Amino acid sequence: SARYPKASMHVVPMLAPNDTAAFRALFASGAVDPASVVALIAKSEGSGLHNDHARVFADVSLRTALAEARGCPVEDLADSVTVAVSGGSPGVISPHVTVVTQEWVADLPAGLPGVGLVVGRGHTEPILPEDIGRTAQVDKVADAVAAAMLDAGVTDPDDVHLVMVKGPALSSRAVADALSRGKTVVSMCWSNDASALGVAVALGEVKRDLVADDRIRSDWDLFSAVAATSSGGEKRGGEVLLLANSAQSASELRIGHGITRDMADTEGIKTAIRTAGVDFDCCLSPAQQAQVVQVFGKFVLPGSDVLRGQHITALDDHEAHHVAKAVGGALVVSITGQPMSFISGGERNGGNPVAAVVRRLPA
Amino acid sequence: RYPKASMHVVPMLAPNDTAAFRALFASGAVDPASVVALIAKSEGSGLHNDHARVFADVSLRTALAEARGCPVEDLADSVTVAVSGGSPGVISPHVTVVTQEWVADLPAGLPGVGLVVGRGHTEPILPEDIGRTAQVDKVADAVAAAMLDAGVTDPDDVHLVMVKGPALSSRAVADALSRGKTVVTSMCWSNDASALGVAVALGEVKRDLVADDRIRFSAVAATSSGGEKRGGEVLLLANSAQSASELRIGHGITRDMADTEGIKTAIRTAGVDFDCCLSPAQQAQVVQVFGKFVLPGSDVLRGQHITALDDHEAHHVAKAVGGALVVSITGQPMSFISGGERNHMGPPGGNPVAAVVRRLPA
Amino acid sequence: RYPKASMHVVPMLAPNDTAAFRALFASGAVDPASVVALIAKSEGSGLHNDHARVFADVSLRTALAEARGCPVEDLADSVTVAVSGGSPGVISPHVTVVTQEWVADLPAGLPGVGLVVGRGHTEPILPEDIGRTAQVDKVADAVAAAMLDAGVTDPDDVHLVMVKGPALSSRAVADALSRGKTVVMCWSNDASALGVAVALGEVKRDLVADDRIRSDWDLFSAVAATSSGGEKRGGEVLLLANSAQSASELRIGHGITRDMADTEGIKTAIRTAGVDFDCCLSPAQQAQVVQVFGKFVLPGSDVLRGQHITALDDHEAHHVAKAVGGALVVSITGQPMSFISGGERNHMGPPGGNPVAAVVRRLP
Amino acid sequence: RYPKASMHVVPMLAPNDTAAFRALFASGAVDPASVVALIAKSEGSGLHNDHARVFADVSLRTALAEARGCPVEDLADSVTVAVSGGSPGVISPHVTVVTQEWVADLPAGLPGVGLVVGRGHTEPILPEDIGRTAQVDKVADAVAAAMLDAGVTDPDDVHLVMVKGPALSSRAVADALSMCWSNDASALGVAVALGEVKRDLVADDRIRSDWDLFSAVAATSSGGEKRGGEVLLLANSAQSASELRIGHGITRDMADTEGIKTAIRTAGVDFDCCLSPAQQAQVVQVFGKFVLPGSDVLRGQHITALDDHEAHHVAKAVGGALVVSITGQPMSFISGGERNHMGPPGGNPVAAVVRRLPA
Repeated sequence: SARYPKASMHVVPMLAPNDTAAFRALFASGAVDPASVVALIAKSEGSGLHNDHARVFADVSLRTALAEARGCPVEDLADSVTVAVSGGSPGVISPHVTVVTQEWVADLPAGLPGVGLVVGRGHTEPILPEDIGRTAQVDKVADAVAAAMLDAGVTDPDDVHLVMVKGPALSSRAVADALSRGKTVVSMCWSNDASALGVAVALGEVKRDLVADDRIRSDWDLFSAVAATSSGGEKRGGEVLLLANSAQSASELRIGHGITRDMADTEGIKTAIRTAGVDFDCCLSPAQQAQVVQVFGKFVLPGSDVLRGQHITALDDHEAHHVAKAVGGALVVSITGQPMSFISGGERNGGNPVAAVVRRLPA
Repeated sequence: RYPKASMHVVPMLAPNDTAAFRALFASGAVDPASVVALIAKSEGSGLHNDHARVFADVSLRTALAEARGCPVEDLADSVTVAVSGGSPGVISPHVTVVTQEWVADLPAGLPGVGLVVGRGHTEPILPEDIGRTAQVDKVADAVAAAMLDAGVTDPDDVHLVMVKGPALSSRAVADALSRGKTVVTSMCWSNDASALGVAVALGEVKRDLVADDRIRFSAVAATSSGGEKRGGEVLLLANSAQSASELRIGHGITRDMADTEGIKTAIRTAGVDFDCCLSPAQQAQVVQVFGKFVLPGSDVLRGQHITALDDHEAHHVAKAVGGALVVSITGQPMSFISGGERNHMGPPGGNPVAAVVRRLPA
Repeated sequence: RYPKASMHVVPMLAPNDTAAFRALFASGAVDPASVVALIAKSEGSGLHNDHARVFADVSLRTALAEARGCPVEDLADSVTVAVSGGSPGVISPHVTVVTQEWVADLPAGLPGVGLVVGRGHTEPILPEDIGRTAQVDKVADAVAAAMLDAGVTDPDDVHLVMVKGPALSSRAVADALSRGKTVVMCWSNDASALGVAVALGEVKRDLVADDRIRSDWDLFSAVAATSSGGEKRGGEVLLLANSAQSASELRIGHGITRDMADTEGIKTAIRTAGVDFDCCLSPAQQAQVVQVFGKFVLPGSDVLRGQHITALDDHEAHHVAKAVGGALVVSITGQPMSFISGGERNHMGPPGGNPVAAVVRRLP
Repeated sequence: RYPKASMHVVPMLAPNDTAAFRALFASGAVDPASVVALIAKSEGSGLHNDHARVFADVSLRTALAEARGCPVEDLADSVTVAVSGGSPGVISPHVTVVTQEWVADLPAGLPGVGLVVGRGHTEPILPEDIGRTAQVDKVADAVAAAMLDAGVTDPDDVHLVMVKGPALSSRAVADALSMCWSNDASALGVAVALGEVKRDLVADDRIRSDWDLFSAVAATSSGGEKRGGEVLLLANSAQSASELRIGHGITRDMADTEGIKTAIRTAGVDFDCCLSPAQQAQVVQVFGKFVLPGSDVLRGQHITALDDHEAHHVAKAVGGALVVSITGQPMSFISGGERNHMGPPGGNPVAAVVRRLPA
């Protein structure tokens, strides 16, 4: 039966948002089966802001290339593949796409140590505009996260190391509708904040019970160590992509996580790499750097403008969003030596999630 | 007579916040008459028209003149004031106050070599000289003079050379036209000529190799330009066996945009014994880092395409990245991170970085 | 006694270029002791942390103090210094030097009404006051005081009210927390504009409450131009009006910019100030216009003449708004040294309408 | 045979919003086979790496090809697609759809002259040709060809010439080893072909330094690697069946509205200083190029427009505010922001297309 999952990740460069050359070659060479693709996680060149059309262009170009390789119309990929493009690739970040596959096999290969990577996906019930940034969004995301854990065959939340949530944002047209029906409305960071909390609820990090509309954009004590949330568009359907480990994984990869303690801290990144399975003290050898397949780091602006006792400009800077990612990228790439890293963030808030996927090889 | 150089790093919350700078003198901690340089990072764009940078300069000069009890004018040959604009990300704006006194006695038990400061001034650099061989020669002479002022003869003991030169203005280019002369094209012509001057003076580049057509390396030049002052200025940081200073300087070369080995080499050759990472005690031995993060020579990094040369905010991002690398090693946000110019100092895609670290008696 | 107000517009090549400013006094053209306001545009970002703006402020204060022969600290209550940062496109950085003296006799043959300046200061505005009803009341009182200082009783004769107020800092929040209080820039600005509206009888005071402050666009002042920052708990009001007993050789007028491409507000300002023209100004008429003070806040919607615009989404929206406002004003007056402020998000004029005021020559 | 050119201006809410564009064809209002140019403004930076601009190009081509029922590859010589990125302030992103049919009969009562469109292609422009005399010559030949395509012999009847050329990449340089230069060379090519600049005056040395050599009507851009230069030319002709006429003017400085007004006036609107609402609606489109000025002195005063880091964006913001303040129409083609051979020192070209109705 569809019994053991085998997830893989292939990281391929993009020279522009619409450069799918090396992405298409992955399928055309028979290296990867397009039907087994479950997620595309990408960095694009551009502003990274709410109206970054270059980000949308990469999304459209990647969907089109994948649909062509699968031989379907693009309109099919819509529920079957998570496509997550984070805009803004400053400094050392090389734009790319991480192609995530998963197949299920009937038998577990021999000699795979410890736990291994597994992917789960889930979808929310429709989130109405009067739900956005409020307790209904939290509950609905939490259910989709529970569903993604179930899809991955994972029951222990401690084995979940990264949860990507894509939700809807408000538009004047959605407001128009709540308004029609007699409803008030709250928008991107509300949605993002509600989603992260949903993750926390579903992973048992925050009791439910503690949730209410008035805690949502406020009580920083309530948090998920592993949520990475974004919003936009109008799709009332929330989407969850969940990366975990399981003892029964056939995958040749393992995931781990850490928490970036402040804006100059490398210990979160290192912890991610270490708990994913690389045994190292302070720095990675070249061989160990190459064990690291991908890093997914979310570099939200810090909660204060005080860093190691000193004033910094990171909250005042008009280019703050761009700088946060520039810094996060420099930190990750200085450790791993790999410019094609998933560095997202730059939203307003001091700890940030980072996850690392590393090779897990048979004995 | 023995030089004793010191450095005091103090924070600035804005370009005109000289509170903690003035306290240094008012507390008797530091003698304002011994100040030979102010090296500062200000908040702002870091571009050619960054008025916040000029504001810090003016505020720092005014505060120093007041502490010395002189008018601000009387300070203009005697102190190098170098403000680099643009303090993205982890860079905390600040001023490094550099002092030097000469003492009659060399304290006992100071290991190896020690920090020494030298300063120099060029003969006037005409607008037809900018970016051309004349600027090179004139900077080289000012660097030689700064070595002589520091009592240093060995160029291998020079670890950082800051040059401030003039840039073209429309009125300068009017003047050269007046006298029947062409101008070169501009801040970066000046900067490139200056770096080469440093190289010539340190024996890094033979002079016969210089001509206007080569002008677009020194491992240790950190050059900038602007204004109209025809007088070039040189600030030189070195070591000497006869230094009374409780500090030592070292340098390295940043190999590419993600490399930390240049920074680490700077710290290590300055005197900190470490393998890969610094302990907290060792991080606190590092008093200041002076890193220049010019954009790289190509858009290929570890075999992959990067956006750093195409980005409209490239100048700001270069410093953001450089700052992140330095501060991730030293834990000290008040670091001197300059740069963001387009890519003649350092090897190709290579950037200079210097570190000043404690040198304590036995 | 009869007020005599004047305005002299001088260029600045940088935020610390006070050359042409100092020449005004050194040439005997203007008496520095009679300066009551400096209204300036500086080069820079125009954002909350625009240090180039502060640099112009400090430079202008220092030059003025030196010309007066006082320490710079004396000019703190006696002169309004208002520097708006951000001079995109056709806007030439400059300082408008506003003077006022009072004379014992009213010259003959001055037509209609004439310019008068008034100033006021608020009682201290605590951080728990910012963006709330207390700020409104305190600004309103300072506006009433400025009218009284100008000798003006009719709000219809008031054509421009500049308010500078405090903004929140973490350190102010800390204080209000310390005393068991909550807190809440645009809040401050919105509360100030409403204060102006209250004091000019444009909005009845019963309509005011903390919940309306930033939400009910129906409450607005046609002539408020508000800003905030720093920590100075003292609000400041500079008020430009006319009066039948003015000895000034200038008159002020105002208009409302109807949308982002509209020139009729600017033209109405110029026309009601006294220039008689149908659609476009001759060169002689353009030179009658001494200064324009236009506030170009972002619009309330992204729909302009039935089409979508990017002005609310643009990361550079603040800068673009001023670029556009400046282009409109300068295309009419031909004078790049115009006071174009704004770029805040959209209580100041009607839905998305923007105030503009014009000062023009009024000759015997 | 008589040309009948038309223009339909439709909004875009995003670079990939082709909804109103597709409705034009689906409603039978416009025949997609008659489309000869798409001239568009997109939201984005307007800089060399503006991918949003490329996105609009791709989206528009794909929509048009779908409406024609061909593969997108077949539009590649038959339709000029020109997207200028950067839509600050009052500029509403949109596409001007330009059609042209040739008809057997010339309608009665069409006053004066009327709009006609011509197109041309250069021979391949090698990278060693870019910014040099070869690019000039090759562009000039393509402009002569576009005139011939439009049936126009009098350069005075040409009011707008858009040239798209290649820019350099490290990979093109590599080959020759075996942007503004390109734009400058192209403008000069236009000038040569329209008789505005004698060809003996051209040399690699004058290109981008002798400002005395200029075209009043060139609007040039570059990018990509396509060695093929493209020319789109808008003119009038006495034998036009078109219900439109084009005119042009020169913007004298950054705050000047007289160039815009001259464009509208010479295109056929009779007005003194300001347009009535009826007259504003006669103006179908304006194509204005707002290159940064040659100096930082404006009406005797210093401006920041050359020093500003956002200069390119601001120039268009200003140009757009001027155009829209006259016409009341946010969907206007405002390009530019390059550093300052499109027009006199300090001067910028602007063209206007206005209604020309039967008697």
